[PDB]
Amino acid sequence: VIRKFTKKNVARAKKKYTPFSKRFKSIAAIPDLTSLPEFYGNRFENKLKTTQKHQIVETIFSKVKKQLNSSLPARENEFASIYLSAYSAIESDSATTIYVAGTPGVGKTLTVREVVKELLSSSAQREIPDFLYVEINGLKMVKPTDCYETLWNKVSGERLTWAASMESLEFYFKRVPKNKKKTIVVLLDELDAMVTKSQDIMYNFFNWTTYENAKLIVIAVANTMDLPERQLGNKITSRIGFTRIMFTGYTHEELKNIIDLRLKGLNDSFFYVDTKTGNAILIVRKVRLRMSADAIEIASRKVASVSGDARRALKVCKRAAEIAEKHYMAKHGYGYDGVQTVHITHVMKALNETLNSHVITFMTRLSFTAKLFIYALLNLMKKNGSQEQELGDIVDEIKLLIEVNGSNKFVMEIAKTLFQQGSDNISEQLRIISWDFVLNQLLDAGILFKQTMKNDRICCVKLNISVEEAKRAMNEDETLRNL
Amino acid sequence: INCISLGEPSSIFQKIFDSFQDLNGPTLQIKNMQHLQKFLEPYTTFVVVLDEMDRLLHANTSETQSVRTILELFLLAKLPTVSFVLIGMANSGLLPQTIVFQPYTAEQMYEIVIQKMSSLPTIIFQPMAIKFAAKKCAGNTGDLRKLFDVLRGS
Amino acid sequence: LHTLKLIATTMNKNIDYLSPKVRWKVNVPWEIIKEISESVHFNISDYFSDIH
Amino acid sequence: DLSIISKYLLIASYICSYLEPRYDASIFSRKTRIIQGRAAYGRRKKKEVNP
Amino acid sequence: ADAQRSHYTVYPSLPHIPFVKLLSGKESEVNVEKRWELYHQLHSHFHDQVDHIIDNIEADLKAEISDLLYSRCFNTIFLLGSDSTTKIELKDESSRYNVLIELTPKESPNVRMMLRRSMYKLYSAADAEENDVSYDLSLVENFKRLFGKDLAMVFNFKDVDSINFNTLDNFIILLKSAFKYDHVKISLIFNINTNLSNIEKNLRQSTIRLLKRNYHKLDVSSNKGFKYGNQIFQSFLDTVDGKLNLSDRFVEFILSKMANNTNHNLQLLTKMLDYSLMSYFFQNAFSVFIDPVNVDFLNDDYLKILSRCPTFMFFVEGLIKQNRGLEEFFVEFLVRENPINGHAKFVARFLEEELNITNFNLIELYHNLLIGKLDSYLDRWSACKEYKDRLHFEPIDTIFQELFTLDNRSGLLTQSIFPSYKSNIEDNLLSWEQVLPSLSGDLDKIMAPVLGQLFKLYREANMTINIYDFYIAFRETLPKEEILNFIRKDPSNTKLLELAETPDAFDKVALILFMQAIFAFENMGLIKFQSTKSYDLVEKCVWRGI
DNA sequence: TACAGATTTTATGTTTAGATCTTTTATGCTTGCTTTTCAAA
DNA sequence: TTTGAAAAGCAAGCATAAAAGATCTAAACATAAAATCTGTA
Ligand SMILES: Nc1ncnc2c1ncn2[C@@H]1O[C@H](COP(=O)(O)OP(=O)(O)OP(=O)(O)O)[C@@H](O)[C@H]1O
Ligand SMILES: [Mg+2]
Repeated sequence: VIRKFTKKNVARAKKKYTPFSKRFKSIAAIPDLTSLPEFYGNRFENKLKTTQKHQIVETIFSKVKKQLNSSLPARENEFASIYLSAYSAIESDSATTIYVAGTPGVGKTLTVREVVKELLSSSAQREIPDFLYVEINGLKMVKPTDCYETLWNKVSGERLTWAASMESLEFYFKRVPKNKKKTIVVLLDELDAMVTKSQDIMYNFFNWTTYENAKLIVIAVANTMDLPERQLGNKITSRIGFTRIMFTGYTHEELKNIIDLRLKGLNDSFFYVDTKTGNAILIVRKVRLRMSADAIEIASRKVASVSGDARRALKVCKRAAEIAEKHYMAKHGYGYDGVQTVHITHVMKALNETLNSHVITFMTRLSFTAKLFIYALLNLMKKNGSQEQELGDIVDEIKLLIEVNGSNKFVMEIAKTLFQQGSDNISEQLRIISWDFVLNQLLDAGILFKQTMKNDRICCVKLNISVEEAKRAMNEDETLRNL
Repeated sequence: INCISLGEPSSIFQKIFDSFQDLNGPTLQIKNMQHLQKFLEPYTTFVVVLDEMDRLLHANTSETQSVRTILELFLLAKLPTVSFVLIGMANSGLLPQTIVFQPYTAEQMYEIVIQKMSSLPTIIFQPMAIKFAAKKCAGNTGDLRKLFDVLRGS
Repeated sequence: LHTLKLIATTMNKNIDYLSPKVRWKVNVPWEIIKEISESVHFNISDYFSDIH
Repeated sequence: DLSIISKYLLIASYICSYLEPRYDASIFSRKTRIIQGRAAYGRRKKKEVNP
Repeated sequence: ADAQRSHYTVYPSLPHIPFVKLLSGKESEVNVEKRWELYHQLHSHFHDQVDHIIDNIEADLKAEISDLLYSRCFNTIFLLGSDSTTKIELKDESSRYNVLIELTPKESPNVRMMLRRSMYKLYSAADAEENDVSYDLSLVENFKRLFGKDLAMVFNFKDVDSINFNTLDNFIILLKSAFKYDHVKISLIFNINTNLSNIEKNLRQSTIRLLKRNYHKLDVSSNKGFKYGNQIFQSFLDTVDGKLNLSDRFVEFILSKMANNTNHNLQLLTKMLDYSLMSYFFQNAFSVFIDPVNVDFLNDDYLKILSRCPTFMFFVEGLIKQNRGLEEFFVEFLVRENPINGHAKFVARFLEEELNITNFNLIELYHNLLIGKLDSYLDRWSACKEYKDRLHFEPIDTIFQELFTLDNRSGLLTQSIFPSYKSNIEDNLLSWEQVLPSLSGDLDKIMAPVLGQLFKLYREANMTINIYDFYIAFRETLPKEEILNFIRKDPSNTKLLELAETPDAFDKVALILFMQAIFAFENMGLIKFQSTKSYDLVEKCVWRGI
């Protein structure tokens, strides 16, 4: 047959369509699912392995940088609340929802994972019954319904399509008796990412916690405390509940304790450093490593002022150690193959490059034509105050600025280059040389905005950057500030 | 039957059939009004309780096609030679009977709480605490779930 | 005449012909209406001679 | 090969498109007034641009 | 309720011809039956000839299109005055494949859809005669590799005067790229309904210069040279020859209506001829005497009706100036030929064959023969000067020939097929006593129907009407005491009596009757509300007689 | 029971019909001023 | 034959309707691999 179009790259999974409600004849026909070899969890790692032919030189700051990587001193009350709710709901065989919200990097996922680890340790001591832990991250899903595919695959071991998985989970949570079940603890991380238009997924996940036979713990980690009030309906907000756990950004003393806990064994300690290569061994010269308490304190105070984000504090300390290690390796010439201190200067330089703006020094290093464009644009904003200027007006005002300051030395040397490219055989041009080039360059830089128009004269252009930093970059130039 | 936990709102008739027919017999394929109407004709009362009946509306389309399935079910629970009694619960001459469930008051919430904890040997709350929790949780448009989380958090 | 696009309307697709909001305009140039008026001996140029 | 009704409708549509409706009674009105009534005076000034 | 649904099917419970009994209901049913059967013989003898004529029209159109089509540029054909309803068939000639690709303006929203539909049609036909492909012009490039044959595409653009000419121009420029492939030849057919000059100014000048390299014009309207309408009129003349005659008013009406229609006046001509035949066989009780077998069934009613004939009136008045015998006279004097149709056919075949006068209409020739001005019709050619005495004819005003005639005096043909629709609506609104009979008797004489009163006050008001002032003007004409007496004359309804007891009853009744009529006027299209959320002023949209 | 074939389910791509919202331009009412033909002296 | 004066026309101003189209979505139209039903061998 002759097709009207073709779909030649269809990749379909081997997922069955029949839900769990048709797996046995009756409710009484359902066996004990705990004594089943595929329920409740009853190969790629070696492809990224090779043989090492050299000996990596780990310098003395490499252990500091390794210990400062992201891979519970400040979360006691949050840990205790989450653990007590989960322990009470597991040991009494009930279903509940715990809500956790906070800004990035305040220890939400780490605290919930530690709670789950301690509950698994308590279930290994036969103090609470066994449970299955499932982690669903909404930003790791391709489609939002794939969470239905994930959770059911973690429960039964089957692979169904998402609608059949949703019916299977509904039948499982509602109809299967508690004597044939295991408790499930589900972490719904990045809860805002699973919010869709119809909000059926959110309703189903929080409504399964209201069923009497469910034995389901849903720990929902969010980014805002008012997500059910802003984005969800009244039905899902009623099911989530009034009790919500806020993870506040860290104060500077807790960030100080976090950084000291990552460096408890390294700070104020001695290393055997081999001066031939640079390789350092933690307990040939005996060198003491030190990072200043003033440096850690000022980085922690800065980070707690900004966000209270532990990732940022660890990254600022790691960047300071990297800067100091770069200077040390440069001054000794070591390569990769008596007191070494990472100081408050390195911490301030790590804190400054994140706060430095390149926009002004980008604009001060442009050519004369791009600066002339920006200067004429600012002149037109001063003349009429419209904040959007047509490109033809910019052309006319560039021409005006050339013919008005014609007695200037630099302008009377630049005019032949601008309008004829220094050639007698080239006619006088309506645009300057490199007009399109500097227009497109300022558009790709994000300095400029241009409307989608086909007439080149009446097309409007807007500053995307702030006006005063453009004026500062214009007054930096010698020629433009004199005319 | 919970309507949100179905794949599509058009399959609910089939779901009703998979809620009724014996598994040893022939499992038929059902689309709409007519096949269910033909199936219940030889029969015995069929009670269906449909939680969230409003999400049976199609959120897309228009006013003509969003009220297709609900009107079809209301017509199929109204005509003779069947025994189909339909209960639908949504959130806030053949039109259905309506009972509005009302938000609970403080005394109602109190009586619900002492009735629920009457199975317990002792009561580890002061009754004034339950009364204060009920009067703060009731207000206007109250939910008993909020009172349950307040007491559990206490 | 509307089918041949010799006259046109404000709306081009899904046209409510009976709507009072729908207004109509001619869609022919002056030379076409000149040749048409010459085919029926109607003096259309007399109607525009005194106005500009 | 257009019809006579179609031709006169096209001519009338061209007139309706390119003449202002306030002046039409000063061109087309020709009936005898039983009732006292003042016809339109007509346009005063010519247009500068051919409409 | 079925009145509130969009649509519903009714299978109504049931517990033999549509002709009724004439002669004041003293006609016999067997004469009704043979009236029905005679109408069907005349209708069938007309429509078999009409069907043969229509098949001949499409046959010679196909022949002329194929002759102009097959006897590095396009082969362009402009079918002028084409309704795009002609089925073009290409030849079957070996070592080359001929594809007809039909494109409509609905099928042409842009050039990409035009090319995709054309290439799908090309690949479908080439697969249907004797691996998937991309539906673009490279299939035209690779056609000889994929099918082993040369390619001839004929593009038939249906209803060109409705297409976007920018899209059509770009599609033709796109099709120009296939000229370099050495095995492809392209023909374009444009079905034009306005004029060639209109489509000239809607295309680019380079596209015109491309189309000018090889193009032909083919004019096929519905009455190109009058040759096809003359056949339909002559077949109608032959089906009533010696049986019925045409008045000059009927032929004049036919010519006037065919002048008002451009593309579809052949079917319009057939439509009024069949409706006139229907009206005669439904109206005239004497149509049974169309058959000369039924003449023995005369009655006193037949002789009483046929005595009121103006030609027989003049004949007996001339006899007095100078029943059984009347029966024999009526039998004997309806036999003769009435040779106007034979003479019209003789003049038509004399002008068409001998003088080669081919741009003549038979209908105006028959009109001039009916009014006796065949010389005044013939002297417009300056070629039959030597035969004016040869083709001279004068009609014989035979008696009771109006009992067997097709004539337009009642305006039944005007009311049925071409009514003054808007004028009839306005006349019925303004003068409702010609609608409603003049038979709650006190109120029906003293107060008009509300729609008619509303239209009377509507007609004498300005372009912009304030509806409060309009409602006061409507209220001043209604009688108060008679309305209050009429509203209290239903004692079973107590809410009516309670509302009539209120002192503001007449204002409320007037407002209710006013608002119902105002919404009726808005639904009919007479009035237009200014704003959506004001509803305080209306504009008249409709004036009577214009 | 196994199994080839037919249909369903799930899943996605293609094209047309129509809705909504924004932006710019026509247009209708207000009000004051100048010209003009028509019903009485 | 005048009169004059009330209707008609001009024009600036301004609120507002509407034309045009950018952006988008529903629905009709279309394809397809895996699973599931289905009638026999
Ligand atoms: N109390 C802590 N003690 C030690 N390290 C911590 C602590 N809190 C956070 N960190 C460090 O910061 C990292 C970020 O924490 P986590 O992943 O829990 O953040 P989060 O609140 O879930 O953030 P996001 O919303 O971006 O996912 C941890 O992996 C860990 O390295
Ligand atoms: Mg996290």
